[PDB]
Amino acid sequence: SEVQLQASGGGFVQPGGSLRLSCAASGTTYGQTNMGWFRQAPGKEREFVSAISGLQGRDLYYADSVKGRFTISRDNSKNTVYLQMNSLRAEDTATYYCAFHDFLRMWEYWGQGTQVTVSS
Amino acid sequence: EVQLQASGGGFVQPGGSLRLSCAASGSTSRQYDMGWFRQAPGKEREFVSAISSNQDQPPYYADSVKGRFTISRDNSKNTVYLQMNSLRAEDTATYYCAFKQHHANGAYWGQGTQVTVSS
Ligand SMILES: C=C(C)[C@@H]1CCC(C)=C[C@H]1c1c(O)cc(CCCCC)cc1O
Repeated sequence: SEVQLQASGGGFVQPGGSLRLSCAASGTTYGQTNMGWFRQAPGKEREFVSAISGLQGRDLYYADSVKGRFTISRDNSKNTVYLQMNSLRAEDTATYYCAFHDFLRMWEYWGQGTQVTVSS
Repeated sequence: EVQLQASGGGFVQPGGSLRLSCAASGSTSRQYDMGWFRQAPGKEREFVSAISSNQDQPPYYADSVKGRFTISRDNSKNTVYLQMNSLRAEDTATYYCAFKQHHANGAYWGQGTQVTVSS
């Protein structure tokens, strides 16, 4: 019928801090594993942070602004994907949303947004 | 309601080039993604490329087309272009344009365009 995304993570850190987000897809996913995160910074257009597809992590995508600092990964034991956010910067402050890209339904499911605040 | 109109596509010899275009009209906000999917016989819709109205955002290419396809936007016209170079027989498929505002969960699905590369 519908997909459900259970997200975890978020917090308040200082510049250079580190946080991990997680997202677990369930429901009638039909085995699709097209996952990612987008963020919504105050006053900006949404920015798709990272995407991954397949059990083997093809079509790996990172926004330029997070390359080298963010890593998306899967642990297939859980159908859980993770976003490791290292060396966080002030401009990373945003609401972060896990996304599930449904290419049967042509539908982007969103997790519950989670605030990440990076400030001195 | 959003409506999509595609153009381009057809038959090419291997190593040849094609240009697809897709123009979104209507309720399209200014904040949206557009891109291309392709579907070969007996296969699912496969992601090809996408581009955002956010120009801090670099375009996204599937591994299977990186280096050969180039997506670009005419914000003027709410129209995106896919420059498909060095086409191989494996690129043969119905290619579909797709559109999704940034605020929406449901994408709009465009009308398919045959791309056949052969011999
Ligand atoms: C309209 C496109 C391309 C599709 C349509 C179908 C679905 C389920 C989602 C859309 C989509 C994005 O909306 C955004 C991305 C990632 C970022 C792209 C550009 C940086 C992938 C992505 O499949």
